[PDB]
Amino acid sequence: TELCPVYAPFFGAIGCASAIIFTSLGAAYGTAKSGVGICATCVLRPDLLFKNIVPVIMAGIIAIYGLVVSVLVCYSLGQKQALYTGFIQLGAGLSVGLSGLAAGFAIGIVGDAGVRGSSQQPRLFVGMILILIFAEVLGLYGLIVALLLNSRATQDVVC
Amino acid sequence: TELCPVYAPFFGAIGCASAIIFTSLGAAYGTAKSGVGICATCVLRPDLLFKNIVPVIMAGIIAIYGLVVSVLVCYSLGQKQALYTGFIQLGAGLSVGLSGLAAGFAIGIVGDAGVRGSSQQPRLFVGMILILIFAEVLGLYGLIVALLLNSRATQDVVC
Amino acid sequence: YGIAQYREINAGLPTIVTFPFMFAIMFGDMGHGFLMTLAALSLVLNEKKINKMKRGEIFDMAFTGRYIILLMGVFSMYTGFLYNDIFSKTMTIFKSGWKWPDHWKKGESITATSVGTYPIGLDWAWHGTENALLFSNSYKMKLSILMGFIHMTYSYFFSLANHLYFNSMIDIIGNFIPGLLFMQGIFGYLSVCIVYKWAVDWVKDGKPAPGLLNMLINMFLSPGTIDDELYPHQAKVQVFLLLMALVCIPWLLLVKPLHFKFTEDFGDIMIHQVIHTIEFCLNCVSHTASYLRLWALSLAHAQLSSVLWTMTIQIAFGFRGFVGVFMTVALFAMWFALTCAVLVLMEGT
Amino acid sequence: SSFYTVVGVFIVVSAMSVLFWIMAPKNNQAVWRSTVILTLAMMFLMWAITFLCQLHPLVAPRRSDLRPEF
Amino acid sequence: SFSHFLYYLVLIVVIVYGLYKLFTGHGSDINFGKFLLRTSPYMWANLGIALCVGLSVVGAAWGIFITGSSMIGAGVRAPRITTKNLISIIFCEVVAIYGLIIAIVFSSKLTVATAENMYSKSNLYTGYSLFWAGITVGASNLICGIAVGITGATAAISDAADSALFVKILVIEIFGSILGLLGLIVGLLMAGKASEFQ
Amino acid sequence: TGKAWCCTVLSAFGVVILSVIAHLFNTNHESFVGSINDPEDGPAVAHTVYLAALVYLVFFVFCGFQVYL
Amino acid sequence: QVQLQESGGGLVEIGGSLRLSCAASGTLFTFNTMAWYRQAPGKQREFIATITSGGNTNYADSVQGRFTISRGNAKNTLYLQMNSLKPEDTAVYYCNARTMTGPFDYWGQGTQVTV
Amino acid sequence: EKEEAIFRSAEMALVQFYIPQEISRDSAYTLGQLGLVQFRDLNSKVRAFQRTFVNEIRRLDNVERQYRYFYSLLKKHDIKLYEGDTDKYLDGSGELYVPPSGSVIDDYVRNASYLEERLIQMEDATDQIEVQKNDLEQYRFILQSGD
Repeated sequence: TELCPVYAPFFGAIGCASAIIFTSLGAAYGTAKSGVGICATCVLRPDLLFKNIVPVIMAGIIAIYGLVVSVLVCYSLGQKQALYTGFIQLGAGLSVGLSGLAAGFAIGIVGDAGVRGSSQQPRLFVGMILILIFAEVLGLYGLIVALLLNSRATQDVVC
Repeated sequence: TELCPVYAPFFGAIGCASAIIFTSLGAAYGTAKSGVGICATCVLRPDLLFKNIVPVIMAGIIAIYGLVVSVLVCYSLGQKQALYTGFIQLGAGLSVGLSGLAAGFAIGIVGDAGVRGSSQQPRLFVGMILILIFAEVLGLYGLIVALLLNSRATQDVVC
Repeated sequence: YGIAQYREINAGLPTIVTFPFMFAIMFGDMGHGFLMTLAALSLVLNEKKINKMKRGEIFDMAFTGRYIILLMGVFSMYTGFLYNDIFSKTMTIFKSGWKWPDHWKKGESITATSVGTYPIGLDWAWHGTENALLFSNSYKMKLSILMGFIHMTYSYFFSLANHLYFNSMIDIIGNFIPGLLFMQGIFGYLSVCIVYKWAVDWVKDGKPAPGLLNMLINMFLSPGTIDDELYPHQAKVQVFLLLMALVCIPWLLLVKPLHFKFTEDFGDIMIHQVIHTIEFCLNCVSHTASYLRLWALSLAHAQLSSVLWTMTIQIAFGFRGFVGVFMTVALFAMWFALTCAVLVLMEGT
Repeated sequence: SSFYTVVGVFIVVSAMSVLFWIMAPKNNQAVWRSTVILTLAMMFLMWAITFLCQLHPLVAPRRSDLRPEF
Repeated sequence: SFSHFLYYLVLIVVIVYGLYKLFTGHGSDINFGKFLLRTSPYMWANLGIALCVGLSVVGAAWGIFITGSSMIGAGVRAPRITTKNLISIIFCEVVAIYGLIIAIVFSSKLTVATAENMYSKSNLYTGYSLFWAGITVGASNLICGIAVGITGATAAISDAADSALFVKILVIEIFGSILGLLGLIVGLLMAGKASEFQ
Repeated sequence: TGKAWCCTVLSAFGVVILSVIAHLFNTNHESFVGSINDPEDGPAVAHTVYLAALVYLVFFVFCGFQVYL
Repeated sequence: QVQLQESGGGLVEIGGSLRLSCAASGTLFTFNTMAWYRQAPGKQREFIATITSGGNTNYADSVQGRFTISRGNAKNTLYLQMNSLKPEDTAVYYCNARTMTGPFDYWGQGTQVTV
Repeated sequence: EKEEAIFRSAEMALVQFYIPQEISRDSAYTLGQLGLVQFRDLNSKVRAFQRTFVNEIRRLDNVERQYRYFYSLLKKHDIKLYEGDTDKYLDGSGELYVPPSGSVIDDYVRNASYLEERLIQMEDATDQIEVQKNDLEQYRFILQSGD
């Protein structure tokens, strides 16, 4: 019947919102798990405190991926738009959100262990950083798919 | 189909209420966990209570983010409005609301552990503040998305 | 990573250039490249002084890396120039190869026509272009695969340099030769195809531009069949190369164990070879795929840069008077802080 | 310009390299002979790929926001 | 538990509603076919692409923290572990690459159809095809990440005891990682014949 | 002492970057005033940006002295 | 906000050929339908031609085979060309762009032609 | 002439040493000053406490115990030891220098033993006073409390 029904913006609005919501939950969990690890170990080894905050900033990075996708998606919203544009930016929201959520959980769990181990086997720090970064990109792979879908959102659309 | 059906304000009211509800649950949990930690440790060390109280203040700020978005949405409610405005300010409500909930959990846990540990390692206090700032901005990201969406709720809308 | 075997090829020398260059190809931006270069220069020029004093745990790691940071800095400039990007703005050095229409109205959509080819790097006509991503992603993904294939090919030939030096001919005939044919027969062919497709003017010559994903997949899942022709006799070559890849499998699997059998320790040689065979074959596709990371990291780095400017500098130009001055002065400090803290330290790491 | 550009550059940069191979200094010889030769090779390829990508583009740039005065 | 009570409540109401419609002679009202035949195919396609990378990333992340936490714990008295056992993380991370790759391929199919052909035979086929093709790749990658991760943690614990054991256990991770390829191969097959939205 | 260095170098970049941007606006360079969405007046923007450069120049010489002494 | 502009108008010699050009800006999607209308003094608006996004064309009988309507290369650009003109063709001419459903129906300011 | 051992490893040679027992200790100091040779373990089969120089090892090991004890006494107080003189024997250059004579090593052993005997009694006698000082201070605080 029609390509541009009145409810089409709903998928855009929820896609835009879910991008930051799920990513924020992931970053919060990553900060919480590693934060207790830092507080736990620094009681006896305060000198390495600032070396051990890395899991926290890496968790912080994930939240920024959620923000930029949400901003890039938001600028596409409009009253009259096709279902095509509606769903394609829902896909962008889900893919980054569900990716950042997983990356946040992993950084929290492995950062917790790494911070404790690093306090008494100093060679172990480089091992931690190598593992954490391979967890970080799992958020980035979500961002890339979101960017690809969003690049197509308004191309050649008739309405 | 009409652009401005009679149920359109519903998603506005849900968005308006949701902004403050979820944000209050986040701030409540952050206050509770921090409060137990403060009361548990300051029995032996009363001299530092007014230094250790910061996590409660930090959690308290999150409620303010929900308030301003809720008020800004509230003054855009009307009897006759486009369904597009309803979805947009529903998204504004959820994004800040559930980001505040996420930030609330983060502040509560690291706030408790940091206060618990700081009482017997004075160098750790600066570490607690540094981590709490990363937790704090997770709420701020939600606010920025909410204000962007809200600004887009009523421009270039026909009814 | 490990201590090298006595007088095998030292991995150090190839690492000197390829490590910072494989970093630069991701971290491509003249702006962030300069800031990193300047940081290393301040560190290396003082090395006489810094070497003598006591150093912190993290600072000692940085000082130990001063030359490798410097080298990866200057490469970041060069590849940033080819990407034609400085702080997320393009540089209009040479005349563009694209020409826009001669008239249009305020807000009217337009399409360009080609005039030539840019001499160095991406043509600046692509900036702000509403279909830019479809060109950048086409370009960078193919660049990623080509760099990965060449890097693996070059590295693999050091295996030959070891076998010859230790006078081990069975390793040549059993391992190196079958591995070479299997690796180049598939992914060398793919590399030749994508670099060949750029040389043909499909629009002028009136033939449809073929799909590279399709022909790669169909070469295995529907051999001997073609959707769109890339060159003469394509079907004959594809089936031959498929058969060449297949025969190398049992050749790689058997010959070395059998040679030892002709001179129950032979059981261990058999087990080792099959483990080596299965690992090598699946690693061949897995490793080649992994090089897409070079494109992914670059695209993410570009977008963060663009958004940061759009959110924290482009605002300032909307204001006037002494409030405008104050807004400008404040926003720059925010922009520079985020640029240095995130887009250099974190992204660079 | 056409494909004969890249093979033209390939010849000169290759010729430049083999000249340095034999002319290289004797102190730290292996380091010089490796890094100079291999940096030219790897540095050349990115230009060649980036130039070659733009000989016969299949899609032209489009935009909607451009002041007619430009 | 309360959640089980919800499940049985939902089961009962569905049964009652079905029986009710059946006896009153309106059994054809609950027409699953017409729902499946009338919803927009863009929903199926985009939902498939999203869940494909989404579930693949969940699998890789779950695999990594299974392996990483044990590897770090084992490394405390045997730091030699940290540099050689990295390969187990590699086998987990590549599972995300396959998810990304399929997203590249499928994204090319998302052209925009004209209204006259929106619900035609070909467009519907592509919609269902991309949806299920996405799910198998995503679900297979999710399962693969767990299995490789559990084996990777086991390898690190064993390597710390005797270096000779790692090479023997490593074989099991290879068998585990093959499930990634098979998921990818079936994904490409069932999607390969679909045409872009006309 | 270290306290002065960061304010020095941040200002030093401020002087050069702001002034270069100001020049491009004053020149009506296409990459800065070409879009329909760009500001409408080159030299008007150039003036205020140019003043912002002067502000950072004051901070540069101020801190340059404090780190020199 | 969306807006449109005509161009190419003005007076012309009897029997001469002429072209009118039109564009629309400020919307992300391609318009389903675009059309031309005319109005002589003392009369209501008269239909002339319309063209779909798929390139289908329809014309008024009075200008059948005399006028031709086509879309440009870029989105939301439109052209009209008349191979000969006569006094009964003199009028102001308007562009129109439409959406398949709803109130989104835009009209241009118009331009004059005379013999 | 020396080979450029960066493309492949340097070529290594295995060399046997026969040293008379008289010159043994003096010679081994030179090889340490050379900083150039990596030794093999010729008798890994014999148990640790059965190797021939175990008694010598024990002797210096007991001195190091005492030096750790003295360093603890310093660190217990604010006292700080004299830093530096890192280069007095070697610039790391491998120049030949003469080792301490056996009588000097004997003196270190004798001196270290003598110092432990003194400081043990001195430290223990000290903290007995500190306890009494601490005890009386607490007692006084009660009497100074208000009615």
